[PDB]
Amino acid sequence: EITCQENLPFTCGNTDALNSSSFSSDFIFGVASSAYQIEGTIGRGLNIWDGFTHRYPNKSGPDHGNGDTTCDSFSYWQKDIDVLDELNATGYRFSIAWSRIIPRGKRSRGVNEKGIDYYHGLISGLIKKGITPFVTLFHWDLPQTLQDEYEGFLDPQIIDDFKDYADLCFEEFGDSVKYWLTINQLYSVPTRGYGSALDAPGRCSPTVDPSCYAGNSSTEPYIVAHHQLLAHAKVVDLYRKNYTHQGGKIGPTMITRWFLPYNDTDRHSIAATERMKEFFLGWFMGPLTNGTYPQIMIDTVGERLPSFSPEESNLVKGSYDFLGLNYYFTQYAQPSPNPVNSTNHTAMMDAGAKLTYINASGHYIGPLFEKDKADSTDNIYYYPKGIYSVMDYFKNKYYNPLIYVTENGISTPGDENRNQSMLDYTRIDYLCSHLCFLNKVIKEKDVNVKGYLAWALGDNYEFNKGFTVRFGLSYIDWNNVTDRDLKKSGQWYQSFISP
Amino acid sequence: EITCQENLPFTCGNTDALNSSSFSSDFIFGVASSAYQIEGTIGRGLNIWDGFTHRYPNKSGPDHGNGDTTCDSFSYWQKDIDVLDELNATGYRFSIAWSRIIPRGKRSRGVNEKGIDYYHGLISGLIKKGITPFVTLFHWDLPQTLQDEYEGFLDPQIIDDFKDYADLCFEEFGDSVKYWLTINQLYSVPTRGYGSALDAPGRCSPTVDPSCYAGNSSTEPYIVAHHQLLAHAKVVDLYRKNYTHQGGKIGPTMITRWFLPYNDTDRHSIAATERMKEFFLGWFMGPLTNGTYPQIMIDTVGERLPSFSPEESNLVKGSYDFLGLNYYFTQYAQPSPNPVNSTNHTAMMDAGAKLTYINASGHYIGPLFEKDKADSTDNIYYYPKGIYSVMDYFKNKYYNPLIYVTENGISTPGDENRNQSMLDYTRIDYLCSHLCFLNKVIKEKDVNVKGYLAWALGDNYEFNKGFTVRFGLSYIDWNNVTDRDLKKSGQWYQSFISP
Ligand SMILES: *[C@@H]1O[C@H](CO)[C@@H](O[C@@H]2O[C@H](CO)[C@@H](O[C@@H]3O[C@H](CO[C@H]4O[C@H](CO)[C@@H](O)[C@H](O)[C@@H]4O)[C@@H](O)[C@H](O[C@H]4O[C@H](CO)[C@@H](O)[C@H](O)[C@@H]4O)[C@@H]3O[C@@H]3OC[C@@H](O)[C@H](O)[C@H]3O)[C@H](O)[C@H]2NC(C)=O)[C@H](O[C@@H]2O[C@@H](C)[C@@H](O)[C@@H](O)[C@@H]2O)[C@H]1NC(C)=O
Ligand SMILES: *[C@@H]1O[C@H](CO)[C@@H](O[C@@H]2O[C@H](CO)[C@@H](O[C@@H]3O[C@H](CO[C@H]4O[C@H](CO)[C@@H](O)[C@H](O)[C@@H]4O)[C@@H](O)[C@H](O[C@H]4O[C@H](CO)[C@@H](O)[C@H](O)[C@@H]4O)[C@@H]3O[C@@H]3OC[C@@H](O)[C@H](O)[C@H]3O)[C@H](O)[C@H]2NC(C)=O)[C@H](O[C@@H]2O[C@@H](C)[C@@H](O)[C@@H](O)[C@@H]2O)[C@H]1NC(C)=O
Ligand SMILES: *[C@@H]1O[C@H](CO)[C@@H](O[C@@H]2O[C@H](CO)[C@@H](O[C@@H]3O[C@H](CO)[C@@H](O)[C@H](O)[C@@H]3O[C@@H]3OC[C@@H](O)[C@H](O)[C@H]3O)[C@H](O)[C@H]2NC(C)=O)[C@H](O[C@@H]2O[C@@H](C)[C@@H](O)[C@@H](O)[C@@H]2O)[C@H]1NC(C)=O
Ligand SMILES: *[C@@H]1O[C@H](CO)[C@@H](O[C@@H]2O[C@H](CO)[C@@H](O[C@@H]3O[C@H](CO)[C@@H](O)[C@H](O)[C@@H]3O[C@@H]3OC[C@@H](O)[C@H](O)[C@H]3O)[C@H](O)[C@H]2NC(C)=O)[C@H](O[C@@H]2O[C@@H](C)[C@@H](O)[C@@H](O)[C@@H]2O)[C@H]1NC(C)=O
Ligand SMILES: *[C@@H]1O[C@H](CO)[C@@H](O[C@@H]2O[C@H](CO)[C@@H](O)[C@H](O)[C@H]2NC(C)=O)[C@H](O)[C@H]1NC(C)=O
Ligand SMILES: *[C@@H]1O[C@H](CO)[C@@H](O[C@@H]2O[C@H](CO)[C@@H](O)[C@H](O)[C@H]2NC(C)=O)[C@H](O)[C@H]1NC(C)=O
Ligand SMILES: *[C@@H]1O[C@H](CO)[C@@H](O)[C@H](O)[C@H]1NC(C)=O
Ligand SMILES: *[C@@H]1O[C@H](CO)[C@@H](O)[C@H](O)[C@H]1NC(C)=O
Ligand SMILES: *[C@@H]1O[C@H](CO)[C@@H](O)[C@H](O)[C@H]1NC(C)=O
Ligand SMILES: *[C@@H]1O[C@H](CO)[C@@H](O)[C@H](O)[C@H]1NC(C)=O
Ligand SMILES: *[C@@H]1O[C@H](CO)[C@@H](O)[C@H](O)[C@H]1NC(C)=O
Ligand SMILES: *[C@@H]1O[C@H](CO)[C@@H](O)[C@H](O)[C@H]1NC(C)=O
Ligand SMILES: *[C@@H]1O[C@H](CO)[C@@H](O)[C@H](O)[C@H]1NC(C)=O
Ligand SMILES: *[C@@H]1O[C@H](CO)[C@@H](O)[C@H](O)[C@H]1NC(C)=O
Ligand SMILES: *[C@@H]1O[C@H](CO)[C@@H](O)[C@H](O)[C@H]1NC(C)=O
Ligand SMILES: *[C@@H]1O[C@H](CO)[C@@H](O)[C@H](O)[C@H]1NC(C)=O
Ligand SMILES: *[C@@H]1O[C@H](CO)[C@@H](O)[C@H](O)[C@H]1NC(C)=O
Ligand SMILES: *[C@@H]1O[C@H](CO)[C@@H](O)[C@H](O)[C@H]1NC(C)=O
Ligand SMILES: OC[C@@H]1[C@@H](O)[C@H](O)[C@@H](O)c2nnnn21
Ligand SMILES: OC[C@@H]1[C@@H](O)[C@H](O)[C@@H](O)c2nnnn21
Ligand SMILES: [Zn+2]
Repeated sequence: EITCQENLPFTCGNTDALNSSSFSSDFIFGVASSAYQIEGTIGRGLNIWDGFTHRYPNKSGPDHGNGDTTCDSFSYWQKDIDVLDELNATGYRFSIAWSRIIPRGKRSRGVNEKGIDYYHGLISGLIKKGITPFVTLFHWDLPQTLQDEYEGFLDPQIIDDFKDYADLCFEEFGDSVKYWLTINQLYSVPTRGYGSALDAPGRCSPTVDPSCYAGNSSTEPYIVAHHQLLAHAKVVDLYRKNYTHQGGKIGPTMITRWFLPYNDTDRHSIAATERMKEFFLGWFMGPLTNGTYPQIMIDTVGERLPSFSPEESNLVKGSYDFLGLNYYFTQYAQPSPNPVNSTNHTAMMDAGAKLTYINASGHYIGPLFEKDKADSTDNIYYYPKGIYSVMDYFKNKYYNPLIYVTENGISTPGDENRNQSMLDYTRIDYLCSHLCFLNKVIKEKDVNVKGYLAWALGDNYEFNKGFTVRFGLSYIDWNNVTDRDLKKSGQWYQSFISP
Repeated sequence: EITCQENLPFTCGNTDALNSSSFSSDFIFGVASSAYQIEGTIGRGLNIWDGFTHRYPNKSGPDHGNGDTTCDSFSYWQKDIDVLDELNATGYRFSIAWSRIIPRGKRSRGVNEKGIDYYHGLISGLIKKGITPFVTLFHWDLPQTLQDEYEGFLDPQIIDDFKDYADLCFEEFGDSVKYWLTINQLYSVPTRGYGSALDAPGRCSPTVDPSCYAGNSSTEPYIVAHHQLLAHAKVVDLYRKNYTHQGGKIGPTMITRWFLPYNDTDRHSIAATERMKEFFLGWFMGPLTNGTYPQIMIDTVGERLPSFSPEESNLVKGSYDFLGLNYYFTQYAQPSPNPVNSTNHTAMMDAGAKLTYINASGHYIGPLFEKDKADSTDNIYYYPKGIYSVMDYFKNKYYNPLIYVTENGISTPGDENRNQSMLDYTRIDYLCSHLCFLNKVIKEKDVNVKGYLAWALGDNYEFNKGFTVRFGLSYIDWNNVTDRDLKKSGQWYQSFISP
């Protein structure tokens, strides 16, 4: 019988009590990254994260930091491999920058052979060290030209441009890559990119954020989400019909959260919590497992929710061999009004829920996850049991999928000096506490989870935060980015992997 | 009788001997800038100077510097006005960033109202201080989307997109702006952007520079130059047919140089020198005054030289109310082979001339203009009499045009500390020596020159050099860019203007 801790102090950092041998022998352990966050702009075209961070510098991070040079994994990809080799990792999730291999967006405009060679060398070097690549096609870095020609995922033209890009990736790299992810965290661009405008491309309703160049927070998240699903599904059909000889697997990435009632004896809070599961997870998982959006979304969102044609429904339903599930935290849910006629209405309001980390009796859900120095009541807190609840729910609600946990991690402040930053015991505690619950749900619920990739390999440009926070299991000095030095957490993870 | 010095020491920094009263009362004096170099990316889309400096950082400058933030004239435009007001300048040449007012390139995709407001406020503030704007529509910063859709000026699609952009500028700003420049230095993009790939977009033949993403140095300069001429001319026709009510004037900008024979008693060197005038100046001035390219270009360049249709010839011929002539230096010319079959052939080789600053008897043409620390034999030297020779030649060869000198200036090294940088006596000497000769050619040759705008208002991002050189008459601290402090040269120019 497995017992896992939910509150500090944690004791799961002792590899005598929790280690890779606690899991099945075939289980994959590694780390994750994304191309905008680590490579730098050298050698690639420009994408909407370049555009957004340059046009709206105060949304790039408090430091106005961006991905221009970052940790220079363009130059230092071998040093990334060396971290993975030091860890004895068996998996690495990275993304391909579309703008590196097709700078002009549309494949017929030509490819960047040198860009293709960069990924070929990375892939070869990973395989040579026994590391299985998990490759994300699209981690948000859409070529700027596509955004400017047709507003990117706002238009159905994205579908064919994404498909041609993916086809190029399968053709060039699929002989060696056997695990593909389509779109990172389906929820994120619709809501953050086209709802709140926290993220590229930065569209919203005028009264939501007067800085947005265009948009409609009430409608565009749904359009974008629908096109993401169709683009994803077209790519999965291409993969499975034209690249079956490669013997690989493909899936989307979901951002997952658990949700608990703000007040667990209040029917209204309980209802809000179930609405959140449908609006946050089901928005994408309903289409992926059934070809339709959740009924509560159909009912609430009304004419703002696009329909799938019968052909589209069939394409989207079942369009995965596995799911990449990212998990960071859990929220309490309580009712909230949905003012659809308000000029500042957003799609996120349609769930009719307000989300917190503190429940009605004042209980904070778990340890600190992210401090917000401008407003401490907005701090995020984590909840290790949430990974168990999420995986259990996916097995039960969504037809017992094959799952890889494709991100899980925690930041530490960029104001810490190097010594404090390397003594990242808070990261050991976060990682180990989640891994305890992940082992527990695999054993107790028989969820088909076959790997775990912690966020992040190294310190990088963090979307929305610049270099003001660090997520790496290895430290990078921003004054000289060559080295990636294992932190206490990297050292711990090394021992967890090879106890 | 006016006597001007050609060699150090100069004595023209004494405003008792040379000042604005030396010129006609209506003569305009000021300074110049360009949008990529001064504004920063905040509030605008991305352009090919963003793209080029990010994809090829070692071509942006030795420091890998770029225009991301630069002197932040987006924020500090009023401080630019204050410099001009301190100088008692009567003119200011600046450029409009296409990506600031139409981030998506094509006007039908929408305009950036806030971008338009930025130029409205600058224009209003200049006029309120009695400063005449001279506005460049296109100082090289093409929206990246246009380069990625159709390779920008490589394709005839540029013509209509440039025309719609210019129409927007005339409509929004032409009530107040009465002097417009179309394309900065017609020679520069074809040769540097598509020939040597020193400049955005960075296209060339593979063996010229293996880093270029695509191109053909032998053909593309001519295509690009031809499209620039047609785009320019379409804009001038639009201006003169649809905006005649505004009572303004429009013209192109030329980069001018003088050329002297490397050996002035060698017929081959003399012939190379005349070929250089045709290939460097006539490439554009032949079309602008006659609707045709120079005969030597027709003969040499052959099938690589595009033809104008009769309609196009008519559009281009006479397509200026004035010429903006930029002038920095003069070269000696000697014969050089033109290996048209070589894989590394460039359009610049077609002139059949090698250019130097030292003549056959070892004479350096004038004082140091730019030191090249990697190779001192490649230092540039200036030649004050060259501005007299250029203006004289334009009057005689090109039908007595109205001229404004739209750039003239010199750098000092970015390795100098602030005190050395502020004691920029070398810049006083360069500026005054050219102004002496400019007054001399107006008086002796009756060239219709009506203003002079020194490069640059302030220190900025220098194309190809980053922040490793400074051109300003006012100093900017890169650690805190708010202030623009008049250097010795700015102080001198203040006294020259108001002696
Ligand atoms: C899994 O996918 C299944 C589909 O493959 C989902 O089942 C569908 O659920 C639909 C409701 O979402 C249901 O459609 C309704 O059909 C009513 C019946 O119509 C038939 O007879 C009519 C009946 O009187 C007639 O007009 C029709 O022409 C048909 O003959 C019908 O009115 C409903 O429409 C109203 O409601 C929808 C909102 O739901 C409005 O958009 C619409 O304007 C109208 O006001 C609805 O019809 C659907 O209307 C929209 C149109 O685009 C659709 O094509 C039309 O179908 C549908 O019958 C079933 N299909 C079957 C095959 O069962 C299933 O839904 C879950 O399970 C069903 C039983 C129900 O409980 C749903 O609430 C649950 O979500 C999906 N499962 C999951 C878990 O999502
Ligand atoms: C100012 O613009 C003026 C034009 O508005 C320039 O004058 C033109 O100069 C052209 C040479 O560049 C000259 O064209 C030549 O015409 C020859 C005569 O053709 C007529 O009779 C033929 C004659 O036997 C016949 O085939 C034709 O159909 C006509 O009836 C002719 O062969 C020349 O073509 C050969 O040379 C050109 C290269 O120059 C090759 O490209 C071509 O394949 C061929 O091998 C040339 O014909 C032109 O050929 C190219 C085609 O695209 C053109 O349309 C065709 O015209 C033309 O006659 C005159 N036009 C007139 C009205 O004078 C003027 O040029 C300068 O002055 C002229 C006198 C001459 O000295 C030029 O060298 C000077 O540059 C321009 N001024 C300046 C300063 O540039
Ligand atoms: C978790 O949710 C539960 C269920 O909603 C909360 O319990 C409910 O709390 C209500 C107050 O928020 C109680 O109603 C009040 O009852 C007294 C007694 O008559 C009355 O004077 C109040 O006016 C009020 O009555 C309501 O007035 C509005 C009407 O529309 C409604 O019909 C009336 O009920 C309600 O009785 C109680 N329900 C139950 C089943 O206990 C619970 O609130 C916490 O516990 C309750 C017992 C009370 O001590 C609250 O102070 C305390 O907040 C909530 N838990 C938390 C921690 O918020
Ligand atoms: C400026 O250009 C002028 C004109 O080209 C240079 O003067 C010419 O310089 C040539 C040498 O580069 C002289 O030719 C040589 O003459 C001696 C006497 O016969 C002979 O032994 C050489 O072989 C050579 O002769 C040529 O050989 C190649 C044949 O194809 C050609 O037909 C022969 O002429 C040439 O006489 C002279 N021309 C004139 C009109 O003086 C001039 O060069 C400078 O001055 C000349 C006089 C000489 O002192 C050169 O050393 C010196 O460089 C050049 N000025 C400079 C500074 O380069
Ligand atoms: C968001 O786009 C929607 C749909 O075009 C706009 O909502 C409509 O508002 C128009 C004008 O009020 C109404 O006539 C329709 O009834 C509404 N349709 C629905 C589906 O709500 C909405 O105003 C736009 N929001 C913004 C801020 O522009
Ligand atoms: C530059 O483009 C030109 C024109 O397409 C190429 O020149 C031709 O070379 C082809 C193959 O040799 C020849 O058949 C033609 O005779 C040439 N045409 C002319 C106008 O020269 C040239 O090879 C390309 N250069 C590069 C480096 O690609
Ligand atoms: C691994 O952890 C398991 C408990 O899950 C323990 O039985 C085993 O001894 C540990 N392995 C090592 C080498 O410590
Ligand atoms: C941030 O920048 C935008 C311009 O993009 C401006 O609208 C906003 O007020 C600035 N934010 C703050 C907090 O100053
Ligand atoms: C498969 O590849 C062929 C050949 O390139 C293509 O034409 C066919 O339409 C593709 N199939 C997809 C997505 O099924
Ligand atoms: C608009 O929403 C903001 C936050 O979503 C809120 O502060 C404000 O009350 C809302 N305004 C109206 C008019 O509803
Ligand atoms: C930068 O870091 C690398 C790796 O430690 C080191 O080899 C190189 O000397 C360092 N350079 C400087 C300037 O610190
Ligand atoms: C690598 O992991 C494998 C599999 O558990 C183990 O046999 C090997 O000893 C480990 N290597 C190191 C250096 O830890
Ligand atoms: C201006 O220079 C002229 C010579 O060009 C001289 O006559 C005049 O005195 C000078 N003006 C002043 C105020 O020094
Ligand atoms: C500069 O960068 C390019 C890649 O854009 C590379 O080809 C070239 O060798 C580098 N230059 C030097 C001098 O190292
Ligand atoms: C003039 O403006 C009209 C109306 O917008 C336009 O349709 C006409 O073609 C334009 N003319 C040019 C460049 O002459
Ligand atoms: C190519 O040109 C370069 C410089 O233009 C020169 O060094 C070289 O000799 C040329 N090569 C050939 C094969 O002509
Ligand atoms: C930056 O320069 C401006 C102008 O001199 C000054 O007001 C401001 O205090 C300076 N800030 C710093 C941090 O130096
Ligand atoms: C400005 O220049 C005008 C025109 O020459 C002159 O009358 C006025 O005194 C000058 N102002 C200053 C402050 O120099
Ligand atoms: O914020 C940490 C990380 C980001 O760095 C990843 O790019 C993104 O996929 C994500 N989503 N949720 N949390 N994360
Ligand atoms: O190098 C100094 C300046 C550049 O800063 C200008 O942008 C450009 O128009 C130019 N051309 N020649 N010299 N210059
Ligand atoms: Zn940048």
